[PDB]
Amino acid sequence: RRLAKQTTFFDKRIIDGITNGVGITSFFVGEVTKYI
Amino acid sequence: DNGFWIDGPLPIPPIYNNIVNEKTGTRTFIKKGVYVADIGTKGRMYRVKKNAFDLLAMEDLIGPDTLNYVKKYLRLKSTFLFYDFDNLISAAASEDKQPLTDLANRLFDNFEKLEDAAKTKNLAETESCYKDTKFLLQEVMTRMA
Amino acid sequence: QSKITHKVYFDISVGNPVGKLAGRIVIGLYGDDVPQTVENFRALCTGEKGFGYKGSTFHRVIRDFMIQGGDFEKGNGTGGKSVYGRTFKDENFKLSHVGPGVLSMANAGPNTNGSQFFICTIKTSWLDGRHVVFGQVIEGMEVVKLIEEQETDRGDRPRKKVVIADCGQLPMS
Amino acid sequence: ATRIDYYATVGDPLCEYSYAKSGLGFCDLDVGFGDEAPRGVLVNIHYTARFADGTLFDSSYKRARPLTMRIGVGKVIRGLDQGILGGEGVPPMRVGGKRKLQIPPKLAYGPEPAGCFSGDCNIPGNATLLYDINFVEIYPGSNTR
Amino acid sequence: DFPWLTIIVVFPISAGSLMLFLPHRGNKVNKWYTICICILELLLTTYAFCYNFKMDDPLIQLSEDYKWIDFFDFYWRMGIDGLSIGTILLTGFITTLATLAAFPVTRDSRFFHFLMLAMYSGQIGSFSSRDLLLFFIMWELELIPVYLLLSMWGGKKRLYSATKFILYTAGSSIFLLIGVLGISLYGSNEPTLNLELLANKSYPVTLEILFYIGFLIAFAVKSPIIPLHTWLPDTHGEAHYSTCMLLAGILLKMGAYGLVRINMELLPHAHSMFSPWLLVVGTIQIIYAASTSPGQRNLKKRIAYSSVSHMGFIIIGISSITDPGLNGAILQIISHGFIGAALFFLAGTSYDRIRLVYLDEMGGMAISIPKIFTMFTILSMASLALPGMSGFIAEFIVFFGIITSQKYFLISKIFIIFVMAIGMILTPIYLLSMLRQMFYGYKLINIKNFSFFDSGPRELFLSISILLPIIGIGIYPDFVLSLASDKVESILSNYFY
Amino acid sequence: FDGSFIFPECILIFGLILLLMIDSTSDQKDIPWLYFISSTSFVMSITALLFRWREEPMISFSGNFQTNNFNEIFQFLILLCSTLCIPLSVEYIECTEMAITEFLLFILTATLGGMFLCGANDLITIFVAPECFSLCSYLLSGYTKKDIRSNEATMKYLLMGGASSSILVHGFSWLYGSSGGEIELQEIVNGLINTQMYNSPGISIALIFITVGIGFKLSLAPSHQWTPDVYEDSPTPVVAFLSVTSKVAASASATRIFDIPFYFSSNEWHLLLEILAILSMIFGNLIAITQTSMKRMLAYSSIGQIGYVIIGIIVGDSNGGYASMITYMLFYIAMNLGTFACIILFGLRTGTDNIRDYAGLYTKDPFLALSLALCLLSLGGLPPLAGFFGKLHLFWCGWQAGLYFLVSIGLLTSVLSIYYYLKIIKLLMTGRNQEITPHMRNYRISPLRSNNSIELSMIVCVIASTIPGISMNPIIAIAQDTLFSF
Repeated sequence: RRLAKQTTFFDKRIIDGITNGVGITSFFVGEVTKYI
Repeated sequence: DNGFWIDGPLPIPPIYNNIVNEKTGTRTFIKKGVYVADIGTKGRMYRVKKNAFDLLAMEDLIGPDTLNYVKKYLRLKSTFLFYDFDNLISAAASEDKQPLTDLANRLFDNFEKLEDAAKTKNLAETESCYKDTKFLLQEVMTRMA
Repeated sequence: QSKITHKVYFDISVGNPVGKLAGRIVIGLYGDDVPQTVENFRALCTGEKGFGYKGSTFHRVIRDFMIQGGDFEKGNGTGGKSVYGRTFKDENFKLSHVGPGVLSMANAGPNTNGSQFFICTIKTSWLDGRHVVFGQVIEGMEVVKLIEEQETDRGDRPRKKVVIADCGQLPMS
Repeated sequence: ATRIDYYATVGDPLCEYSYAKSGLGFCDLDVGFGDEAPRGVLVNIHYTARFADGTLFDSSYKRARPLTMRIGVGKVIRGLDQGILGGEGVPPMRVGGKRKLQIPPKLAYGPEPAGCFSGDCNIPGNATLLYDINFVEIYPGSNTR
Repeated sequence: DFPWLTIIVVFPISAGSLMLFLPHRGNKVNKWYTICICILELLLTTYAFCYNFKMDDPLIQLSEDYKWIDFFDFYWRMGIDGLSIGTILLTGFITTLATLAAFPVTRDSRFFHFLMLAMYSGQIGSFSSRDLLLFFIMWELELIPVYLLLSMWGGKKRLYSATKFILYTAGSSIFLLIGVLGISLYGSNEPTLNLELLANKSYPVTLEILFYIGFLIAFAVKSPIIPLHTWLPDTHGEAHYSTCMLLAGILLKMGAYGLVRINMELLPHAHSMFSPWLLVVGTIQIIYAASTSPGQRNLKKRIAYSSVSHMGFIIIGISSITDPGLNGAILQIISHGFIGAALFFLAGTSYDRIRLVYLDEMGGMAISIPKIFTMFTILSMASLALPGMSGFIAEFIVFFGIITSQKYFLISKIFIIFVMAIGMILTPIYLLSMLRQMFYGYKLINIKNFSFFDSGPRELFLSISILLPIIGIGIYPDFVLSLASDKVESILSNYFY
Repeated sequence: FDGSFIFPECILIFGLILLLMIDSTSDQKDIPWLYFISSTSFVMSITALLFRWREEPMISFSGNFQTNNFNEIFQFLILLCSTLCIPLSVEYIECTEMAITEFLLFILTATLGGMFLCGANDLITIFVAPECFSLCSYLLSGYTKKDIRSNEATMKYLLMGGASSSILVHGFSWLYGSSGGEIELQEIVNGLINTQMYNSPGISIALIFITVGIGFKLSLAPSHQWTPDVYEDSPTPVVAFLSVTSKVAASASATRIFDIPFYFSSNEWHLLLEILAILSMIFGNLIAITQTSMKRMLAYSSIGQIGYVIIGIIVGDSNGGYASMITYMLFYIAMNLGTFACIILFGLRTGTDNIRDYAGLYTKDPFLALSLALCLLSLGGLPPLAGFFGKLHLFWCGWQAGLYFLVSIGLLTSVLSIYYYLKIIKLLMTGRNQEITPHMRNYRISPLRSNNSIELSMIVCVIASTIPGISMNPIIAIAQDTLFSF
């Protein structure tokens, strides 16, 4: 159960983190290059 | 050849200097990949009997609109018989070697005829070839036993 | 065919794939009359130098004439710097274009020879003294015809990129 | 002098120059088949231009396109107009034709270093240029103006 | 002879495009119109599969080629393999039962059932096309309709999951386009797109590995490969049951089937380089997606990760250069199609009945919904690789293809089998954790005042209809092996020499 | 001196005389027949161009106009843009109580300037005809006259467009100087070597100034800041007309003044466009994600689409010709004028152009919502629609020629554009009775004149964004026979 919480952490936070960081970074660069 | 997962061609198992082949090519019922277990000469001698008994008891499977499974079981158990005869001939006593490889040749020519009859969905010729190949299957069964 | 000294090969790949290996072009080199050009050509085998013919193209093809190639920096016929710095001279035009299958090195004019060569196909004996002439094909002239018969374009380039896949010193010498 | 813009070509057929009365070293190699070079239209040519010793400095194959020139109306060098059309009865070019030219400096860019961008020049003084014209076609839609 | 596969593929769209306005402003008319169309299409598919499809010949049957665009050499190549007819029948069955399960939808049901029929055409187009660029067309044609029946139907954060899915799948379909562009242009002289003409080419390894990367990044998200798998637990876990039972039922299998078509028999010498690592990836995938599932409080994300886990056996059978391995991969494609379809169906109906999602809440509901309880238990047993169900024979034939592999050696086979069979300890854990959390128990506040409705006859027929092939394939696997095995040899004949 | 090859253009100016005649006699009593004679002038020019299709690429005037098949195609596309946008502004003018007269003049003469710019050959005409276009553009943008935001917008438009043309014509000046004293592009490259200035810094400066002015006139992402400020203020129909028409005419020029007179430096030139192309593919498709307007994000999406077009500009005529670029400009017209027609109808019925007001259109108008969704999906290109297959042809030519970093970035940004297109399609499919606005709640389709001709061009653009992706082989075959651009 500890291993399951650890693995779903690794999935939701720091490998879904990259997949969601692509979009967060695209939003952020869009707003930046919109206001700069 | 890096230990785990040999790569590249994925080679076939070889044919060790035997005349068990056809001489107009190697053979046609050969299944490409089968895990023939390297048991030992008694184990090969018994597994020949078992696969020949299978091919012998494949009598019920034959019929109209069933020849595909006949061809599949044929080429499978004949591939097992091929590699087992290869290891038996290569580990023979050199006095029963020649009759045994002639037996294997006259058995495998008949397996080739049977595969040619079943792959082409020829039922009557399949059975008419199954007659003498059944004679040969009982012959190898009473030889190994 | 005066004293083939060094056999060497570059194997080509016509068409869309890069590693099809459409035959090979085994050539002999007259390493006694022309030391500079033959030593250059042996070096352009990438043996001791990062720059070399490996990956370069045959950037000009003309029917019933010569197939040029041997530029590796560029692909048009500009970057052809030799091993001797950038560009070296011509040497002792003793022999002639014997006809099909020569390895005359390409230069703009006098005393400006680089990396680029051209494989002759038809008897062009009227390049003597202008371009240094050496080398000869000994296996694969039908591959040269296979290069020649390719449909060219406005720029006299082959429509299919005729790339050299490898270029190594053969064990003859 | 310098700035050859190194482009190693193969060479062209040598032939003797049947000189002209205007000093032009004129040399026909392959006579074209088609319409004559018209005075005043855009014509597509290919060429390799060489200095006295034979070094190449400009070529239309270097940029991989025929050169579109308006001949006759002085948009080009007088050597080019007099070696393409012919003023003193020199035969003009046809389409698909080839021709060698030894342009003298009286017709070429004089004793003037034509083209001097930084320190050194594209052409030196008294160059006595050497052109190898390959007339490829007329421009498909062209005017005499 | 006859344009069979074309009237298979275009018929759902060409019959849902008859709903232009169609002034019947209840869900009844279009619901019955589209289930009738789906039944008609399934029957056309079967009459093509029964009386006009030779199951012994491992070649292209019902072939059909037109000329669409001459510049790309882009045809309308259609064709059926032994490894594609099963996925086509599964598409018919699962999408038909999906539009059956979508009977109670009434929001914009005309648009819903039209997009269902669009998916129904696009999936069979992807499975039946023997042209590379057409495979790309029908890959991206099941991208917008799924988006529209995912963002406006089902799921709390449905918009996030839908945009994540569409952008992930498009960002992988561009890799697929890089692959088809590479093969078509830089494939050989006379550039083509017809896979039948294409499967016997050279493709040197320095270019074959590049094509294999370009196609594996494409198929690594559709059959989720664990570096690139995060779209699924958001997409499935926040979708309606009728869409999710084909998102896992048949949409997940393209990518697994694709790794067989355009990777296994088109780029064999590069698959012989890449399958050793796909094996390690799949073995880690089973454990990873079986250990993340106890991590999920949610009910539906648990089954999404379950699908990520059960795709690992297909990855392994594909990377097993064997007849048993690939036959187990195709059999697991079909088996998990049925299983995941019915499991997502039952989870959606359980959410509709209970209106609770997380397993911390939602205690004992077995007495409330006993029919759902027993069907969920039977299908969890089928997900468990339990004998008598197709999951067992799939997740055993893949093992047998490992242990009878000529590519790999014993030092690796031991590790691979060990890490594979830990998966079947961890899979009991999450499946029976789900069962004991959501069904086994007694909640004192739910005694009689709720008295929820049980599984109606429609939903019971859904679950039973998806169960009976699972049982029938567990007791007789050659309902699925026999339609593929010959073709599998036509794959592996390209591998041994 | 019978220059008949310009008959499809002279028709326009002939019709324009008639326009002023209708402005002369009665001065108020001709609302619909004026638009009628204008549209019939457009279609008469079109059929004259189709009648003069089989002629050779003969240069008519004294070295001033080349009526090639390529320039013929681009003149056909400009006339198609004008003919498909001429029924867009039959109601915008009567909405803002402006004069239909002299708006038809500006549209007709901008079409004329684009038609001449496509076939222009002198550096004079590559200056005069773009300036006919640009001056008519500044007039069309500042036409409502209802506020001060649009007035400052179009004044900044005028200033930056004048600076753009001035940079372009400074580059043309350096062409005319470094090339001896030669203009007339086919003779320009001969001039660069008759004077031996082909390898000179002056001609490199000419290339840089010319491509900067073109990127200004093509709104490529470095030189692009004008379109967002000036397409928000200008009225939507002339936004459509000038965006699409200026970009197709400037693509005709960006083929003409680059392939004919600048091929000798075609290495360096390519890099410039490649940079701009990559930038115009990224930032445009990376800006419109985070834009709350609609005309503004449409302008940025248009920037992205032209960034895809520069892929077909970069590839020559041999290794994948200009047919991909031609058919993509065709689909770009067909699937952007439809989007602008839907944005027009949403703004003649609701009033506003903010994007949050589009939420709820599926309930009020299923046909308009379906048309806008299909047009945006064509622009993004998930299923087999026009823009998808156009991008496919572009990336095919790019891969075949060997532009991998153009094609890969274009595909990344195609996904990036799919995002905001579906963000639009989120709104006009969803609805919750409060996420809609009080500008969407009162839509009022039926309080209208009749079934307009706006809807005719809108459904024509929808069909031409849907089926020409399918029916693409005729378009490819009629675009492949433009091999005479040299």
